[PDB]
Amino acid sequence: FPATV
Amino acid sequence: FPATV
Amino acid sequence: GAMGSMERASLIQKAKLAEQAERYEDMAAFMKGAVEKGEELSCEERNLLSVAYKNVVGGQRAAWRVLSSIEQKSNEEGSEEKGPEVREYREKVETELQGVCDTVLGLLDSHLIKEAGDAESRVFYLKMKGDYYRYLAEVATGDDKKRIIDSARSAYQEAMDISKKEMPPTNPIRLGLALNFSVFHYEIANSPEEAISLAKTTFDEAMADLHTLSEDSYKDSTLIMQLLRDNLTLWT
Amino acid sequence: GAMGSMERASLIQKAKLAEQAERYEDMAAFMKGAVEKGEELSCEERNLLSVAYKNVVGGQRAAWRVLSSIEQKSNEEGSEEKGPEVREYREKVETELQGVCDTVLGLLDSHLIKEAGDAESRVFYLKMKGDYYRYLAEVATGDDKKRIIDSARSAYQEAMDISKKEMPPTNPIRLGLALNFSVFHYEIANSPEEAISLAKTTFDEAMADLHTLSEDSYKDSTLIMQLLRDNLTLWT
Ligand SMILES: COC[C@H]1CC[C@@H]2/C1=C\[C@]1(C)C(=C([C@H](C)CNC(C)=O)C[C@@H]1O)[C@@H](O)[C@H](O)[C@@H]2C
Ligand SMILES: COC[C@H]1CC[C@@H]2/C1=C\[C@]1(C)C(=C([C@H](C)CNC(C)=O)C[C@@H]1O)[C@@H](O)[C@H](O)[C@@H]2C
Ligand SMILES: [Mg+2]
Ligand SMILES: [Mg+2]
Ligand SMILES: [Mg+2]
Ligand SMILES: [Mg+2]
Ligand SMILES: [Mg+2]
Ligand SMILES: [Mg+2]
Repeated sequence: FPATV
Repeated sequence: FPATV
Repeated sequence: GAMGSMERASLIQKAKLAEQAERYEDMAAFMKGAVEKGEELSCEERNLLSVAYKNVVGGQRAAWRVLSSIEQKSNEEGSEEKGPEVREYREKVETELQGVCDTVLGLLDSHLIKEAGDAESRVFYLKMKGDYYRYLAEVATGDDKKRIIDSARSAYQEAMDISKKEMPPTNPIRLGLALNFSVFHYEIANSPEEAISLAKTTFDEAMADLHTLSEDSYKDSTLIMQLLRDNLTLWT
Repeated sequence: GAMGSMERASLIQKAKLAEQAERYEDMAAFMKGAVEKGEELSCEERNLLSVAYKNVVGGQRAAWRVLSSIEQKSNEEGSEEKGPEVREYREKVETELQGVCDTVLGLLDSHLIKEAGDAESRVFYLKMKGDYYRYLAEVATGDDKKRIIDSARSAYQEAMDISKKEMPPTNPIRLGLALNFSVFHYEIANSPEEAISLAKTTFDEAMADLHTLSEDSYKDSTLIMQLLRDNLTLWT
């Protein structure tokens, strides 16, 4: 999965 | 802490 | 609710203790109670709220993904029909996840967003609103799937518009908003080109604003910038 | 209870799904429901029950330890009195932990232990009984602290007596029982010499029985043997 914050 | 199972 | 009898300061104190103890459900319940006292949240308190619910729904999402993958394999050609249990338990986790998202969206709508006038709170809350509609979208299938996606897009877009007018390009909230909206485009809206364009523009404009920052402001910022780069590397 | 309408096989199936998803509270609730169907548990089902509750109470214990350490520092000389919140929240976690231990001890008493006649189930359940009284002892202070400690000791001792009569020295349940009883002696009963003696005797007697095992039985066994050695290295 791509990174989120 | 010591190990338990 | 069940936090109605506890002092606001005590709820904040206990939210910080729960965080230290990695008790994120408790954290979230304390922060919900604090929001329900009706006063605006400070900058640090906003971070407690977002961390709490991010970790709760993050665990639910990770579990949902495990179960959905089992469910999909269970529905392949040549798979033994193992009964309704995998679907049922996936649905159980899904309904609980939806419940938490609805709770967060309800706090933002009653009445965090309407009372947030400073850019750093208004963008923060609208980013959360986009995030929790995005999590709803990750599990959505019925008639309102497109409306859930558009609700996420609309919140992110309002946050984006404010952030570009009112914040520097290196502002961590602006950067994190762009990071997540870019992921929304890639993973939810079937718009990889928009996702890539947004991540690259955001990164480049932040690079060019680093020179204005102190050493510490040069930290969460380059931190999020590295996440933008990580995503671009995954995507290209 | 709330699992009363679900098939036993479905509860077992969902316990395995919850484990895969790292949803240990759910796991534990499914396995409690399975136990409450009133049939004995198989070997694999016993492992599901113990894993579920071990992980639930393990997280509660880790949190309790964080909060208790904060509480103790908060009660040092020169510490600002920060109010009742740390004690309150430690008590909240403690009461929840006690609740889970009481639930497990209730399942063992109604009616897992009384119906367990084979050594591998009887020792397994008595070990769990010792373990959950040990966790109660870790947080106990009042008039019944000594009784809680003796309840743990008594369960472990009955398990030890059966295990030595009925199981080989390399049996993983026998080994894990000895590991945990040794920790009970060191950490709970203020008996480090007994803890060390038990761990060393157990290790040596298992070493001398390895030659009888197949390659696979030579696995969880040497696994637990390494934990005995780890503890001895910590202790000497
Ligand atoms: C609603 O969106 C909240 C997002 C926006 C970006 C960032 C956000 C969340 C938190 C509270 C913050 C993070 C920074 C990146 C943490 N740093 C490190 C690890 O070194 C991660 C936390 O989850 C904050 O510290 C950061 O200032 C801001 C608020
Ligand atoms: C009530 O006490 C249960 C204890 C007794 C020793 C051991 C126990 C628990 C479980 C189910 C088992 C473990 C072994 C060591 C796991 N192996 C690995 C990681 O390589 C750890 C699990 O927590 C089992 O597999 C093992 O067979 C037995 C049952
Ligand atoms: Mg008040
Ligand atoms: Mg559903
Ligand atoms: Mg643009
Ligand atoms: Mg039936
Ligand atoms: Mg108490
Ligand atoms: Mg002896």
